[PDB]
Amino acid sequence: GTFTWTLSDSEGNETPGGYCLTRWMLIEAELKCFGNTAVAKCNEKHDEEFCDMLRLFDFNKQAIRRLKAPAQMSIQLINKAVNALINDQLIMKNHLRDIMCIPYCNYSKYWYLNHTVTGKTSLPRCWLVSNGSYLNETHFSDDIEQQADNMITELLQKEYI
Amino acid sequence: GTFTWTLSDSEGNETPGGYCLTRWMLIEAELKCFGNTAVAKCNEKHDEEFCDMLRLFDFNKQAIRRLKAPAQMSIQLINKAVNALINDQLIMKNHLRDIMCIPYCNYSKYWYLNHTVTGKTSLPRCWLVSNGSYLNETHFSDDIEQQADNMITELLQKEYI
Amino acid sequence: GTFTWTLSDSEGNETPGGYCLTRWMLIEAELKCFGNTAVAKCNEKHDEEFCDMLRLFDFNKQAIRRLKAPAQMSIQLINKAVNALINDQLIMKNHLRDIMCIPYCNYSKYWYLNHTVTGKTSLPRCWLVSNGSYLNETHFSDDIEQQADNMITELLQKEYI
Amino acid sequence: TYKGVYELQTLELNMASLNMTMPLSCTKNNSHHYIMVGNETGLELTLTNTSIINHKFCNLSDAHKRNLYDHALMSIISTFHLSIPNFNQYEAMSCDFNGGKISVQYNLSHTYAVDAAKHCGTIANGVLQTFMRMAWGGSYIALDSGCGSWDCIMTSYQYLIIQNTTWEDHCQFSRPSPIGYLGLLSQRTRDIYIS
Amino acid sequence: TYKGVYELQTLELNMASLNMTMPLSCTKNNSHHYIMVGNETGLELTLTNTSIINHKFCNLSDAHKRNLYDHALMSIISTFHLSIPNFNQYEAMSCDFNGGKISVQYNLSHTYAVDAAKHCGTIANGVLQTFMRMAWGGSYIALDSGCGSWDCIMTSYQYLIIQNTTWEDHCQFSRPSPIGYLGLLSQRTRDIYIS
Amino acid sequence: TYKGVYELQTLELNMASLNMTMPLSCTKNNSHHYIMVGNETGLELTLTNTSIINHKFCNLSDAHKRNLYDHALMSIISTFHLSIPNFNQYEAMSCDFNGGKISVQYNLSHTYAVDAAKHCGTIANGVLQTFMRMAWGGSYIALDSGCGSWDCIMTSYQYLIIQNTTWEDHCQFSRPSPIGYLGLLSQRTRDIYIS
Ligand SMILES: *[C@@H]1O[C@H](CO)[C@@H](O[C@@H]2O[C@H](CO)[C@@H](O[C@@H]3O[C@H](CO[C@H]4O[C@H](CO)[C@@H](O)[C@H](O)[C@@H]4O)[C@@H](O)[C@H](O[C@H]4O[C@H](CO)[C@@H](O)[C@H](O)[C@@H]4O)[C@@H]3O)[C@H](O)[C@H]2NC(C)=O)[C@H](O)[C@H]1NC(C)=O
Ligand SMILES: *[C@@H]1O[C@H](CO)[C@@H](O[C@@H]2O[C@H](CO)[C@@H](O[C@@H]3O[C@H](CO[C@H]4O[C@H](CO)[C@@H](O)[C@H](O)[C@@H]4O)[C@@H](O)[C@H](O[C@H]4O[C@H](CO)[C@@H](O)[C@H](O)[C@@H]4O)[C@@H]3O)[C@H](O)[C@H]2NC(C)=O)[C@H](O)[C@H]1NC(C)=O
Ligand SMILES: *[C@@H]1O[C@H](CO)[C@@H](O[C@@H]2O[C@H](CO)[C@@H](O[C@@H]3O[C@H](CO[C@H]4O[C@H](CO)[C@@H](O)[C@H](O)[C@@H]4O)[C@@H](O)[C@H](O[C@H]4O[C@H](CO)[C@@H](O)[C@H](O)[C@@H]4O)[C@@H]3O)[C@H](O)[C@H]2NC(C)=O)[C@H](O)[C@H]1NC(C)=O
Ligand SMILES: *[C@@H]1O[C@H](CO)[C@@H](O[C@@H]2O[C@H](CO)[C@@H](O[C@@H]3O[C@H](CO)[C@@H](O)[C@H](O)[C@@H]3O)[C@H](O)[C@H]2NC(C)=O)[C@H](O)[C@H]1NC(C)=O
Ligand SMILES: *[C@@H]1O[C@H](CO)[C@@H](O[C@@H]2O[C@H](CO)[C@@H](O[C@@H]3O[C@H](CO)[C@@H](O)[C@H](O)[C@@H]3O)[C@H](O)[C@H]2NC(C)=O)[C@H](O)[C@H]1NC(C)=O
Ligand SMILES: *[C@@H]1O[C@H](CO)[C@@H](O[C@@H]2O[C@H](CO)[C@@H](O[C@@H]3O[C@H](CO)[C@@H](O)[C@H](O)[C@@H]3O)[C@H](O)[C@H]2NC(C)=O)[C@H](O)[C@H]1NC(C)=O
Ligand SMILES: *[C@@H]1O[C@H](CO)[C@@H](O[C@@H]2O[C@H](CO)[C@@H](O)[C@H](O)[C@H]2NC(C)=O)[C@H](O)[C@H]1NC(C)=O
Ligand SMILES: *[C@@H]1O[C@H](CO)[C@@H](O[C@@H]2O[C@H](CO)[C@@H](O)[C@H](O)[C@H]2NC(C)=O)[C@H](O)[C@H]1NC(C)=O
Ligand SMILES: *[C@@H]1O[C@H](CO)[C@@H](O[C@@H]2O[C@H](CO)[C@@H](O)[C@H](O)[C@H]2NC(C)=O)[C@H](O)[C@H]1NC(C)=O
Ligand SMILES: *[C@@H]1O[C@H](CO)[C@@H](O[C@@H]2O[C@H](CO)[C@@H](O)[C@H](O)[C@H]2NC(C)=O)[C@H](O)[C@H]1NC(C)=O
Ligand SMILES: *[C@@H]1O[C@H](CO)[C@@H](O[C@@H]2O[C@H](CO)[C@@H](O)[C@H](O)[C@H]2NC(C)=O)[C@H](O)[C@H]1NC(C)=O
Ligand SMILES: *[C@@H]1O[C@H](CO)[C@@H](O[C@@H]2O[C@H](CO)[C@@H](O)[C@H](O)[C@H]2NC(C)=O)[C@H](O)[C@H]1NC(C)=O
Ligand SMILES: *[C@@H]1O[C@H](CO)[C@@H](O[C@@H]2O[C@H](CO)[C@@H](O)[C@H](O)[C@H]2NC(C)=O)[C@H](O)[C@H]1NC(C)=O
Ligand SMILES: *[C@@H]1O[C@H](CO)[C@@H](O[C@@H]2O[C@H](CO)[C@@H](O)[C@H](O)[C@H]2NC(C)=O)[C@H](O)[C@H]1NC(C)=O
Ligand SMILES: *[C@@H]1O[C@H](CO)[C@@H](O[C@@H]2O[C@H](CO)[C@@H](O)[C@H](O)[C@H]2NC(C)=O)[C@H](O)[C@H]1NC(C)=O
Ligand SMILES: *[C@@H]1O[C@H](CO)[C@@H](O)[C@H](O)[C@H]1NC(C)=O
Ligand SMILES: *[C@@H]1O[C@H](CO)[C@@H](O)[C@H](O)[C@H]1NC(C)=O
Ligand SMILES: *[C@@H]1O[C@H](CO)[C@@H](O)[C@H](O)[C@H]1NC(C)=O
Ligand SMILES: *[C@@H]1O[C@H](CO)[C@@H](O)[C@H](O)[C@H]1NC(C)=O
Ligand SMILES: *[C@@H]1O[C@H](CO)[C@@H](O)[C@H](O)[C@H]1NC(C)=O
Ligand SMILES: *[C@@H]1O[C@H](CO)[C@@H](O)[C@H](O)[C@H]1NC(C)=O
Repeated sequence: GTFTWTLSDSEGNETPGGYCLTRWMLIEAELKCFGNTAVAKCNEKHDEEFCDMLRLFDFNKQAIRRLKAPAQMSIQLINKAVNALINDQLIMKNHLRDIMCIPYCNYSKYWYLNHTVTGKTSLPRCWLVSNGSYLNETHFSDDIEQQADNMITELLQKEYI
Repeated sequence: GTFTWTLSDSEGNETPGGYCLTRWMLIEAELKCFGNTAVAKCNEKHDEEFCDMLRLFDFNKQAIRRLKAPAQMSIQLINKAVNALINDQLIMKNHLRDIMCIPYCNYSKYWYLNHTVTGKTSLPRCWLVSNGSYLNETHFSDDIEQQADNMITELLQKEYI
Repeated sequence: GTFTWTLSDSEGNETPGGYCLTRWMLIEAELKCFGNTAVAKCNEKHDEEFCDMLRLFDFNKQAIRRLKAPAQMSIQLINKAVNALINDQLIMKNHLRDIMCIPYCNYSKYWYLNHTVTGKTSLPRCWLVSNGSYLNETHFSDDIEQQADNMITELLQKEYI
Repeated sequence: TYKGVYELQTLELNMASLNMTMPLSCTKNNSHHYIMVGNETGLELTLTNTSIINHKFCNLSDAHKRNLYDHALMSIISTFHLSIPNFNQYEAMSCDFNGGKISVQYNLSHTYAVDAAKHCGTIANGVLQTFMRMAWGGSYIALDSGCGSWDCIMTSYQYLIIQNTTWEDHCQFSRPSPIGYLGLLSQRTRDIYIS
Repeated sequence: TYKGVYELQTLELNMASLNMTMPLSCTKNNSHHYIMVGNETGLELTLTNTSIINHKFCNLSDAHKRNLYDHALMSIISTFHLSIPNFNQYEAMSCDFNGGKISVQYNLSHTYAVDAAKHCGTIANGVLQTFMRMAWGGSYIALDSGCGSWDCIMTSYQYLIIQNTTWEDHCQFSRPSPIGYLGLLSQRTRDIYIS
Repeated sequence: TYKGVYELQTLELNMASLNMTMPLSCTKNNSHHYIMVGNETGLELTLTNTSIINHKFCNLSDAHKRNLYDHALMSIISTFHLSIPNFNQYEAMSCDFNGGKISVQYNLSHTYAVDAAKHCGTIANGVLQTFMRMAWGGSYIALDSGCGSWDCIMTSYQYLIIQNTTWEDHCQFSRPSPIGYLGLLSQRTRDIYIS
């Protein structure tokens, strides 16, 4: 229903509208909406690069509105917020993968599966890069298929088992 | 059954008695007991202010008994323990909410739901404050109702589905 | 299926072979294999000493192969990796237990349950020590039995409920 | 009740029971704030217009060698000092550790029109932001900025004075709580402008 | 589609919308790299063969007292400086903060055959590894070590120069991103050889 | 078996296989403790009644510039040194880095009746508590306080000596393990009394 990753109480996320990404969050699409069932996973997750970007965007939204005309960012507000908002361990894991020539998240593209009959979508996962380029679908096909199965299980276990 | 958040092995928490808060933990009630099913959630949680207070109380209990007559606390024992015992990220999130005029946890009151027919209760959640006062039930009613639904699901999915 | 705790993408862990510990990971057995269902718990866990050792071994594997002839370890590669790879809070919890005379994990032996008819096993948990010796099965019997029940539930809830 | 059968109930914790392991922050009013350190003793933190130390000297390193102070009280004070954003000395602190007593004074009063105009620095920013973290639930002497919209604050006060005191009931405006100290203790990453 | 009914879809975030709260790293080419700091302003970071500061002096503490600089720009620069592995001065940095301008230069050029042979130190290791963390997604001037097999790198460049600039579109080789700064900011544990 | 069908089984890890990536702590007896650093080399840490360095000098900064030492061995030693609670020099450490050898000695022997009475400080507290973290599973030379009831300890020994050695089987009292080093490395928050 509600989220734990927002700073704002209730206003940060309403239950009935799901959770939407606006035109200033996305680059090409004007609007993308995810069900709260998937977005809510960031309430618990200690992983998923997407969830840190999601928290940074919530922070930016509140920081701007609260500090009318933030003018020049103070830096100290964000430094404290960083310790509160992001998974530092996760940035370091991607840093380790960058070094040692291992595909890693560079926090740009994310991918998700979208059902073609119903509107159900998965939480986005980071699209990895290696040697300056994005990895092909065939390299991370194991995760794409696992994600599809996870979605199928959730669709099947509806109301009761 | 057993807990992962205690330092003590088995003695820290027994299965059959559930988990109780004594008169020195609570201010007005002499005794409040929670089922292990709810308390055990702190075994996994990376959130919930209540779980940090719960860990600090377990630490205090053991620290006192182990160091007979702790006399003047050494400070260095607790400083190491803090890194082991609490969610620093969570304190910083509440710090961020305090600043920027957002309702935040000041670690005093917690609220929970208690079934009126059976003895089932939820894990307590922090009652938030804003502008020196506690928030009304109508401001956090979304979470109160979500908690009620979560409890209903658990009561219904008993033994088998 | 796949793991989140490895650094390597797909190669770090395949789905169909389960996850195996080789003769250079184990001291006495040449080979021990765990189902991915149990090993995958380290994908999520914020606890379990076993999962940190598991991550350190994956790191060592990749670090050696990537840095051909690592010669003398640089130290700085591992220092960054440590922040990315291990649960520091967990080491500190075991440190606290060591001090104050409480049974604690010294990261050597781990125990798990193994079904005698089927091949199912649990994720290993640290065997604790106190006063220079390992604890008896009778001191941690509560956890052994709880683990058995957890395995039973998983065996029973197969395909559908 | 909620959904027919759930009664909303309140739990409130008595954190005074944690006094043998953790220091506990408290508030009495707009100026006085407290830290319980032991079973009988603690620190008093005040905001005033009157200097009590007229020294421009601290000689903290000599005080340390003299070693006539309670290490626990000293540890908490040095925690505070080294947690100050944009940490440096900037003169700022004068002290008196003659005998076994503790008296530490910060020159918040440094502020004059040029530095007042800058706001986000010049000693007072760092000292006041540390004070506010020690004092969770304390009096938000940010005044017009009391709810914290903005993170650079100024107060009317001239000095922050920390002294060794006797624990007596104070805690008139807040619940004893270990959070203030724990906050300062865990927040150890990077928070400087100059170094 | 996957499993009949799942279409794989792509989401990409526009991190420029985060510019009012977080500094954003960017890359233009093999040498120029950028940090957006404000709505209109930021820092330019370059790798060159030409020294622009011929001073062997910085006098950073006097610059700080002079206080004619934007605290946000200065804060980011000092973040960079104090995040350097094996942090020390080693001379290394010269600067110019006359008036309200910022010009900071690191002597990567220090490297000569004996220190080049050591590789894992002697100023350039620490400066270059900090540069690479600020520059996620930037140009991997590790050259033959461009994918990072090894963690000790050397570049052809002689100086790292950081200056106050105007934000204009640059970001030709990378997406604006707060990760670089956040990485340096959160990575505050231990990373020294000498102290 | 448990619940009819579960056999309890034991797994034990061979952490020596981690020697190419992480330093591994070991113990031989009540005095000698070890760190494997490379494939062939490591550090020997001993507790003794005999001083081997009669110098009151270290000149560590000159040793660093001299640069004839293995950076990995030096890095581990400086990790130890800077992890000491209540870190300061207090004289305390003397050293010898002539040529490429390493010999570092801490004056635990400082302790005399007044400082012995204080217990929780005066060099030995900080050095001994760092030693015990490097040495997980080592000999708990806390003596009567061997299980760690109390966190201020004293030993009979006068000096802690760290030297560059050859890796040979030692590890008679413990399993090689990266935990000691990792513990010290990750525990980087605040742990001082004086600063
Ligand atoms: C999280 O935020 C909450 C906000 O509510 C803090 O909780 C307490 O909130 C109350 C206000 O609702 C605070 O004030 C209390 O007022 C009571 C009644 O006040 C009348 O009588 C006094 C007489 O002295 C007049 O001055 C006043 O103007 C009113 O006419 C007092 O009875 C309370 O206790 C006082 O008396 C007892 C002795 O009987 C003393 O021991 C106390 O120290 C005190 O003098 C009190 O003043 C109250 O202070 C807030 N704190 C506490 C502990 O109750 C939470 O504390 C906050 N969380 C944290 C961690 O700070
Ligand atoms: C994670 O990793 C990915 C890797 O793909 C980075 O994403 C971008 O990747 C593309 C390459 O696929 C980068 O390059 C872009 O090329 C486009 C086409 O280039 C042709 O035309 C130019 C003309 O200037 C020639 O120089 C070039 O040789 C080709 O012939 C350009 O159109 C792109 O934008 C340029 O023009 C616009 C104006 O229309 C300017 O505003 C831009 O600044 C730029 O000059 C671009 O050059 C691309 O740079 C990568 N970044 C971005 C933002 O798109 C991800 O960025 C990376 N993640 C992170 C966090 O860095
Ligand atoms: C977590 O805690 C456990 C506690 O059990 C540590 O595990 C090991 O525990 C055993 C004790 O059960 C330690 O001692 C071993 O004793 C064996 C038998 O000892 C007899 O013979 C020796 C002859 O040298 C006599 O001195 C002794 O008094 C007895 O009469 C020895 O065989 C063991 O190995 C020795 O010989 C081999 C060569 O065959 C050498 O390579 C060894 O270095 C050593 O000299 C041993 O001494 C044992 O040391 C503990 N460690 C290990 C590695 O086995 C766990 O280590 C601890 N976890 C961590 C991380 O430390
Ligand atoms: C500071 O913390 C200590 C530890 O939590 C508090 O001491 C405790 O005080 C309670 C009584 O309030 C003791 O409980 C018991 O009470 C019964 C009678 O009611 C008595 O028979 C028992 O012998 C016992 O005293 C508790 O044992 C005691 N704990 C210890 C180990 O001292 C102290 O009250 C707190 N300080 C403040 C100001 O609250
Ligand atoms: C730096 O960040 C700020 C905040 O995210 C960006 O400012 C924002 O700009 C958008 C327009 O691009 C504003 O959205 C609205 O647009 C409609 C018309 O399309 C207009 O009617 C609204 O009044 C509003 O302008 C948004 O409000 C605005 N946010 C604020 C508070 O300024 C800015 O564009 C980013 N900088 C760069 C270079 O991207
Ligand atoms: C320090 O760590 C390294 C890496 O884990 C250990 O080196 C490894 O040694 C094993 C043999 O014990 C090598 O396994 C293989 O053995 C078969 C024959 O049994 C042989 O045909 C293979 O060529 C290979 O040698 C393993 O490859 C090797 N790893 C590397 C990359 O060196 C080393 O033993 C550890 N040191 C200590 C003291 O334990
Ligand atoms: C608020 O704090 C001030 C001190 O800054 C209190 O005034 C003095 O407090 C000291 C210490 O308890 C007493 O010895 C003095 O006698 C008090 N001054 C006077 C004129 O009585 C003040 O009373 C406190 N006030 C509240 C809650 O109103
Ligand atoms: C810090 O040290 C100075 C040293 O000058 C102290 O000032 C006094 O100096 C005169 C000589 O000019 C001596 O005769 C006094 O005995 C010194 N006073 C003391 C207390 O030593 C200054 O007072 C010292 N400050 C602190 C806080 O100890
Ligand atoms: C003495 O206390 C007063 C408050 O009672 C302090 O407040 C300042 O008063 C001056 C003169 O009216 C104003 O111009 C300032 O703007 C007030 N400060 C603030 C933050 O509003 C005063 O600073 C204290 N000390 C001295 C030396 O006057
Ligand atoms: C790569 O960066 C260099 C600078 O290091 C660019 O060369 C100069 O850039 C400055 C600043 O924009 C201009 O004022 C100069 O006029 C440029 N030099 C020349 C000869 O034109 C260089 O153009 C950049 N290149 C790319 C993407 O090819
Ligand atoms: C740092 O301070 C030195 C002080 O010597 C500056 O060098 C100049 O010294 C001569 C005297 O030999 C003075 O007449 C000049 O006025 C000094 N120059 C300046 C700018 O103060 C050196 O330039 C200073 N460096 C920086 C970066 O400020
Ligand atoms: C000037 O730029 C060149 C690159 O165009 C730098 O590169 C070095 O060039 C020398 C002479 O050919 C080689 O021996 C080095 O091996 C090159 N360095 C690297 C990392 O490959 C040169 O360093 C720059 N500065 C100076 C003073 O020459
Ligand atoms: C315990 O450690 C001590 C050293 O502090 C051992 O005694 C000496 O060890 C060195 C180094 O291996 C040898 O060169 C000396 O010859 C040993 N001394 C003597 C008299 O033989 C001691 O043997 C170790 N003991 C155990 C496990 O009992
Ligand atoms: C640290 O530096 C001192 C400098 O005095 C060294 O002491 C010796 O001093 C005499 C002159 O009084 C010189 O002739 C010797 O050559 C110096 N010895 C050395 C090794 O330089 C002291 O020994 C040095 N200590 C260390 C650990 O390097
Ligand atoms: C030399 O070794 C002995 C142990 O064999 C050290 O132990 C101390 O011995 C004295 C004299 O009997 C006792 O008063 C102390 O209480 C012992 N220390 C402890 C912690 O129990 C002795 O310190 C060592 N060094 C010297 C210079 O004597
Ligand atoms: C994947 O491979 C196909 C066939 O070569 C190619 O057309 C497509 O662009 C590739 N996609 C990626 C992301 O590499
Ligand atoms: C909620 O509002 C009612 C009606 O005004 C009031 O009686 C009650 O005290 C309020 N409770 C809180 C916590 O604000
Ligand atoms: C447990 O107790 C039995 C009976 O005394 C003994 O044989 C066995 O070795 C003990 N095991 C452990 C781990 O203490
Ligand atoms: C501070 O400690 C000294 C110890 O010599 C004592 O004399 C003094 O009265 C104490 N201060 C207060 C305010 O109690
Ligand atoms: C840096 O700031 C100063 C402020 O005095 C300004 O004059 C200068 O032009 C700025 N530098 C650049 C490259 O814009
Ligand atoms: C320490 O290194 C030096 C290198 O010059 C070597 O001569 C010495 O023998 C080594 N020390 C030991 C105990 O092996």
